[PDB]
Amino acid sequence: MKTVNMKTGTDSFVGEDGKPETKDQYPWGLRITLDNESLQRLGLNAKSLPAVGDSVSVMAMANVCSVSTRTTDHGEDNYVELQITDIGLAPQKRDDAKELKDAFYPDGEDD
Amino acid sequence: MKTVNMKTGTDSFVGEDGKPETKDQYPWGLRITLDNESLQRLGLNAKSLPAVGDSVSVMAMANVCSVSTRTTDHGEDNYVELQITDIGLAPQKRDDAKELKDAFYPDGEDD
Amino acid sequence: MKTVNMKTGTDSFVGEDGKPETKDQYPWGLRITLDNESLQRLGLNAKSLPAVGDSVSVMAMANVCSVSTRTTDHGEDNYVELQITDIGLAPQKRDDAKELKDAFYPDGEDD
Amino acid sequence: MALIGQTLPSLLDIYNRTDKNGRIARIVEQLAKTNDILTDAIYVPCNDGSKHKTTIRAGIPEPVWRRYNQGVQPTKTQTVPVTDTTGMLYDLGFVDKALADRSNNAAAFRVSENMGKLQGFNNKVARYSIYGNTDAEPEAFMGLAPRFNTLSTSKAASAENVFSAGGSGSTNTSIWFMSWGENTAHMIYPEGMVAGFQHEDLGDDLVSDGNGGQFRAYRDEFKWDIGLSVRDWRSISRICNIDVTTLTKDASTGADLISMMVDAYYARDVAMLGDGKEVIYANKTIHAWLHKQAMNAKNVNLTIEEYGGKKIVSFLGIPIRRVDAILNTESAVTA
Amino acid sequence: MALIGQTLPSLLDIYNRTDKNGRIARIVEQLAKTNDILTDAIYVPCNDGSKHKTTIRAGIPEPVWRRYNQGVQPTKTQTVPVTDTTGMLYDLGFVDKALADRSNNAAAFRVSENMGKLQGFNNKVARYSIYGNTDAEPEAFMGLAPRFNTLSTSKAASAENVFSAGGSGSTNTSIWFMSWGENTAHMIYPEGMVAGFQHEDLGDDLVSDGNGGQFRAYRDEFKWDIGLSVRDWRSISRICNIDVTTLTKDASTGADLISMMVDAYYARDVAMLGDGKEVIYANKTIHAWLHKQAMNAKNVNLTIEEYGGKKIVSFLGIPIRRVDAILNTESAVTA
Amino acid sequence: RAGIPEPVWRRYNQGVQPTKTQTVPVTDTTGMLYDLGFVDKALADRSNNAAAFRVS
Amino acid sequence: DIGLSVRDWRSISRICNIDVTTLTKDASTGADLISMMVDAYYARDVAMLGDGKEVIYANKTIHAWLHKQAMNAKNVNLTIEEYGGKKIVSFLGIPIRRVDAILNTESAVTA
Repeated sequence: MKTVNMKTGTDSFVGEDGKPETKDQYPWGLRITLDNESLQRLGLNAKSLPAVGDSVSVMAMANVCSVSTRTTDHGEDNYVELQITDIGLAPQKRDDAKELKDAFYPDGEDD
Repeated sequence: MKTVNMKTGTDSFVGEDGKPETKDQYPWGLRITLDNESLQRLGLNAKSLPAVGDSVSVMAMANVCSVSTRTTDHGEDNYVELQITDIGLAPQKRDDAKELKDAFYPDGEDD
Repeated sequence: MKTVNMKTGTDSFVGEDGKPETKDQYPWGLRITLDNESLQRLGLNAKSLPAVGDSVSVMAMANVCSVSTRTTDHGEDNYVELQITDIGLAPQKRDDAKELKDAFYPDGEDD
Repeated sequence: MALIGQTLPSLLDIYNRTDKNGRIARIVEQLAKTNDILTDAIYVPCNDGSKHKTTIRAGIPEPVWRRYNQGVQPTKTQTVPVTDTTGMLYDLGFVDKALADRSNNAAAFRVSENMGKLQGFNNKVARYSIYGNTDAEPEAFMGLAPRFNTLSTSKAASAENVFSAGGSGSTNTSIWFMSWGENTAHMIYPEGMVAGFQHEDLGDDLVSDGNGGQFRAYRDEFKWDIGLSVRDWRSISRICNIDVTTLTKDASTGADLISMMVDAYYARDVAMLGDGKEVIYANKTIHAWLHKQAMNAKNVNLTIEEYGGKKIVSFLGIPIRRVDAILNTESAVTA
Repeated sequence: MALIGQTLPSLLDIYNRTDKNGRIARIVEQLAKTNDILTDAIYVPCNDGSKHKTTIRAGIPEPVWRRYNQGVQPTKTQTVPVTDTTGMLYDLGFVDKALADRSNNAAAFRVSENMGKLQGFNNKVARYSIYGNTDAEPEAFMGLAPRFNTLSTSKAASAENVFSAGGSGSTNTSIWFMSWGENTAHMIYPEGMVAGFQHEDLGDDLVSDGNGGQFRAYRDEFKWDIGLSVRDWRSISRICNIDVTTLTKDASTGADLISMMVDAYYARDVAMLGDGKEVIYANKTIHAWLHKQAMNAKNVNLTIEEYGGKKIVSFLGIPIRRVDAILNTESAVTA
Repeated sequence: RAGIPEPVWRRYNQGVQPTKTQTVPVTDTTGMLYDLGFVDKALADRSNNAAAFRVS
Repeated sequence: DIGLSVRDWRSISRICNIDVTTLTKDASTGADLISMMVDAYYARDVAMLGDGKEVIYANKTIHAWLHKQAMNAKNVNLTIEEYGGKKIVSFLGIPIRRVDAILNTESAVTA
């Protein structure tokens, strides 16, 4: 789980942006209840951060965000209210690490 | 008849072989009973000969091969034990000819 | 299985022509469908290769091909189109051994 | 003329099919402005789902006289299989299920398309009944090619002409003599055009999509499958010739003879004793010309035929049919 | 010239399965090389639409000694939710309506297809029942991995062994045993395989994208959804064992032995009573080896006439069955 | 039968490729043996009762 | 006339050995004995269900050899009074038969 929305890879090179990728994520709605997800395999070192966003098609407002350090396998949780588009995730920043990326949708926790 | 496997043409030019391209004819099996085929139409000049080989996914191991001389329209027959990859055919050789190779599967024959 | 035709010894001897033997495979017909046979076992030295041939009872036309390497036990397969007389096997060549057996068609399988 | 090749019968058909202000949709019916040819022939199922693996005989001597009480020495006979296989062809038809309903009826589109597309299909099957060997398969007939023997066996079907122009893009044709009884083999799964079948219901789909998932439609598919056989070879006989130039030279006189037609009725005959149908094949331009050279003077068309009914064919008294074997081939099969 | 690693049944299959002297099927049928496994489990649907919650608790501390007047303070026991996810998996087959009918009758053909697909399916499901969990979901097991406790809960449920190597992952297999009733959860439809359906329509053909397609076929598929439960971390047992050096040395000798066979059994009961059945799992090889080594115990045995001990299905007794593990994994045990 | 792979998990849409199963024949031949028997029709009756003889 | 049938191979189970001398050291002792029989037994079953029964073959000599070696293994064995064991014809308790196998195949397991 699941196609629509997005899958890995994205990915992560020695230096990457993060605004990509995958629309459809759709531009109308609100929300107040349940879940989301995000993880993957082999990190390398230090600085990283996901994010979100919303509008129609492009720019440029709002956030929720998160931050992590290096480890292999992780996760935070679900979103809040939104304008409506979620270009998210929007990773960053440094390191090297070609490592695949991530995905989202229902979970699914550890035993 | 039929798609998967081989199709014409290659087209066996001046100076090269025709090991290309089929990837893959799969890599597990053995073979001893039924038939195959190979022929085409216009040639140009002199000695040509096909062959076959196989390995695990790439190259290179044993062979079987055959020999023929100049004429238009032909055909020989089958194969003995092989692992599985069959990069064949592998035609040759010299003079100056630039047209059309063959394909394999059921008869065939004449009337 | 069976007599008509041939038998071992042929036997190529040291390193000979291989024309053997006599009686009989007869010279009028045509063939394209079924099976053949050829194999053996106890050898000693070096490079081998058989052949076929035909015309009118003697000389000197047509072949198919075949080639083997150093082992003790082998066998390939069949023919396709023939005139009609089918002398051969015509093995060869270098080094010696002796007692090197053969025995030439038809029926017979393995496994 | 540029964008695609007009994929789908769109509106133009429904306003040209038509009702024209009926009464019922599809004013029964329409005619086909295409040449036609007799097939005809006969069908059999064949072992084993492919090829057919035949027989022949080839050399069976020899009885000896009984001198004294000596009957020494036996003898026996050999054989060898032969035959070839077939080749498949099938096509599908589409319309818009919502538009089969002005006025409401399927019999219009379904039956009309079945009959007409049957005509076109048959046009192609006759198109390749005379050619085809080294291609995407079915089937075979050119195997009478060589002009002398020992490279094959010619002779008995190789009465030939003396010229056969083949300079550039030319030409020549041929005429044929055969028998049937030497069937056409179809795999044990029936021979008819069937189709006949409509696994229709839904649709699915357009040109992907166009980003648009298409809609309900009407599908059908057609399927046809045959394959000639030569139970023997000693039966057919053709000639290369001519072409139109040297036959124009004869009002009825001498440049290219008309005699060899008798050869065709005589190089044949071998059993066959019986047997069934038999026939003679010309195209169309050759037919009327044959008459022009025959009934103006020397020869005599012996009879005419009130045949079967059906109609008239004449001489002798074996029916002659009309084919689309066209007017231009090459040389090669000359002899 | 062909380009691709063959999806769909090329004629090679229909000619290997084949039909000679007729016929219908293969003399019931074709057999052989696929290993066998158990499980053979218990299944349950789980509230709600996924997950399954449940709770367990994390310590219940702590009362303190009252000193006649003062120290008490309210005390509070806590808990935590738990249960996990699952996922579906499936394939589907295709034929060509034509080729499956040449030769005739596809019923036997398709039946062969579904039986083979079944055996491979179960093979895969047991293959991933024990390993995985770090990829694109379903599901999870291995999560007993770490060797010692305090970094996790492991410990008592792991029983464990010694040896292997820290710089060489070769090889030594492993043995499990646990009790059923700590179920396997499934979403609201039947249990396993269930396929079990039929379709006959049109392609679905040539990819990318794919300059057309369109042909009729005869096809279907087999789906499966499952998801194990943990319900409780206990009533489960892991080992590290040999390796084949000592595994051969243990003919009757005692350096690196089978003793853990008892320890694990005794590492269970609280309770936590639940519920009805228990079973021990082996990977073959260790099965027979355990038999052969257990025959020669200098102590409890003596048999009658005669050896060799009528399998193992007891001890003690809790019947044991056989599954397919593997002969190479990793260390991670006792400490 | 030759090999039996493989299924892959669905992600509520992601289904893509079908799979198949294959096989391969093998077989081998047979053989026969037989000589024959003879007696001298006269000696079989000398002394009488040849049925026991041919039974031996 | 005859010809065996593989049909399905997994029913077969074969053992190389000995040569009677290694079985002299185990006359009653337990170093290299014959108990690998058990191994062979547990190397067959899938199933592969069928076909109704099984049977194990001996060459004479090795039969009795197995008897005398078996009645005295350092392990289980009760045998009140007295020996030498109610025939054998068991294990377990699949009946054994006796064959006329040659007493010399040399090694020929791996050349």
